[PDB]
Amino acid sequence: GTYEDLVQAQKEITAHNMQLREQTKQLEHDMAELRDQSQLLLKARCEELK
Amino acid sequence: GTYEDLVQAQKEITAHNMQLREQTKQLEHDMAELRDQSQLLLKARCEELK
Amino acid sequence: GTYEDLVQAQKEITAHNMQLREQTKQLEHDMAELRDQSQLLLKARCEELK
Amino acid sequence: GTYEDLVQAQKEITAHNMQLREQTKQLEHDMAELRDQSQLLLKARCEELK
Amino acid sequence: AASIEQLLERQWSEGQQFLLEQGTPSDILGMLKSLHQLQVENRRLEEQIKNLTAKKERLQLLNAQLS
Amino acid sequence: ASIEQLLERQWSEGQQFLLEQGTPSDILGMLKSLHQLQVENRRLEEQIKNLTAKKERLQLLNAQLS
Amino acid sequence: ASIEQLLERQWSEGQQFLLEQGTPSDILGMLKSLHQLQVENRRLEEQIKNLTAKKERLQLLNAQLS
Amino acid sequence: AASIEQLLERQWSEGQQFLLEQGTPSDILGMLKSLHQLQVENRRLEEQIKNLTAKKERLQLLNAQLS
Ligand SMILES: [Zn+2]
Ligand SMILES: [Zn+2]
Ligand SMILES: [Zn+2]
Ligand SMILES: [Zn+2]
Ligand SMILES: [Zn+2]
Ligand SMILES: [Zn+2]
Ligand SMILES: [Zn+2]
Ligand SMILES: [Zn+2]
Ligand SMILES: [Zn+2]
Ligand SMILES: [Zn+2]
Ligand SMILES: [Zn+2]
Ligand SMILES: [Zn+2]
Ligand SMILES: [Zn+2]
Ligand SMILES: [Zn+2]
Ligand SMILES: [Zn+2]
Ligand SMILES: [Zn+2]
Repeated sequence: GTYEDLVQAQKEITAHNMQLREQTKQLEHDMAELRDQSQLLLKARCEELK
Repeated sequence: GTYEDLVQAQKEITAHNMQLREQTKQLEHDMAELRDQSQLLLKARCEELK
Repeated sequence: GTYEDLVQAQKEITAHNMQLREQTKQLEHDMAELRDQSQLLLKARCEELK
Repeated sequence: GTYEDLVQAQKEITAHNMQLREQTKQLEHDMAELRDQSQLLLKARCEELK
Repeated sequence: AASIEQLLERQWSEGQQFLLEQGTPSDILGMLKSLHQLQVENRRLEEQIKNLTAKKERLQLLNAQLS
Repeated sequence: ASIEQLLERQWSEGQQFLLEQGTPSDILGMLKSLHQLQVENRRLEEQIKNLTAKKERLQLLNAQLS
Repeated sequence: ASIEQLLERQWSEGQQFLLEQGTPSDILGMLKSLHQLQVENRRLEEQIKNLTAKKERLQLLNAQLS
Repeated sequence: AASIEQLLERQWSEGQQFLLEQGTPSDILGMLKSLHQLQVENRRLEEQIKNLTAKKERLQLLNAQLS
């Protein structure tokens, strides 16, 4: 019934949340790595102007 | 994403509703068995009273 | 006559067999309900033993 | 099951028998009436030869 | 077998002999036997109906000719 | 064997006898259809008998346990 | 009011809001399909709830009578 | 309402106010509330994913240009 339905919904919503969190952690990590490269490469361009 | 979430919800509720149509028939049968049993047990208790 | 008797027998057994295919499914469900109930009642009797 | 099937078969075979008996009684009566007419009409033809 | 009637009667005997040997209750056997006998009587009646129906029609024609 | 083997043998007998008799093929085709129905019925009757018997044993058991 | 009337009113609100928002019609058509499924589900859930409750009362009764 | 988020939050309040008034058990309400909050967090995450995915692709292009 509706109780078992709520338990099932909880399970699915919670699994979805776990997956979204993992994906978000990886994306933040990807972004951090890419921004490091951006800062390194910008600094090299600035040095070439001097 | 939110699009894919909606497609999945549609499938799940569609499947759940078909399970409930089948379960309705099962429960109707469960009731016929139970009422038949009730009548038999009542008759036997009435016999012991004499 | 004997021809008409045979046509009628064919119809009756055809109908009866379709009832038995449906009844098989009902009885399968009856069994699942019963075994579930058995397990519950056994567990409760085991609890009273302590 | 097969017991209830035999009861049902008995009912149908017995009803069939009752119907066949009624039909046979009426047919015998029809034949008796028609043979009376045959004997009457034959006798009249024989009388016309004399 | 001489005839269908004799074949059915033989086939019934075989079946009764089988059920008795496998051990079927007296009531069930007694039920099956009265069924068998009604089926035998019913086929006899079906036949007689067919015969009486044809005879009736021949008498109708005979009577019209004699009138 | 058994009930089923005896009924197949009797069907085999009857079918031969009627063929020797010149029985019209529409009647024979109908008898063949009926034979199939009766064999099918036996399998279904046995399923039902076995399930029925188990159902009644379980009802009894559950009445004792409750 | 009841659960069903509140959910229809909320559906009516949401649907209007999204239309004002310019929401693509395929998403709106999907939401409309989901709404129908959820209304259908409620009717089926209530049938099931009522039958379930009666089944459990009958099982109890039959355990007392046996 | 300002946004879908505010509308959903309002619609949830209405629903909680309704269930409380019809008299729903504390546990069921507590279950529904954590569900609601997970759904709110999930939509926030879905959005952030969409945004981070686009940003990542722009950084890939930026980095190739700066090299
Ligand atoms: Zn449900
Ligand atoms: Zn890494
Ligand atoms: Zn999502
Ligand atoms: Zn059930
Ligand atoms: Zn007949
Ligand atoms: Zn049943
Ligand atoms: Zn049967
Ligand atoms: Zn008369
Ligand atoms: Zn004959
Ligand atoms: Zn005989
Ligand atoms: Zn065969
Ligand atoms: Zn078998
Ligand atoms: Zn609606
Ligand atoms: Zn309703
Ligand atoms: Zn947003
Ligand atoms: Zn909230």
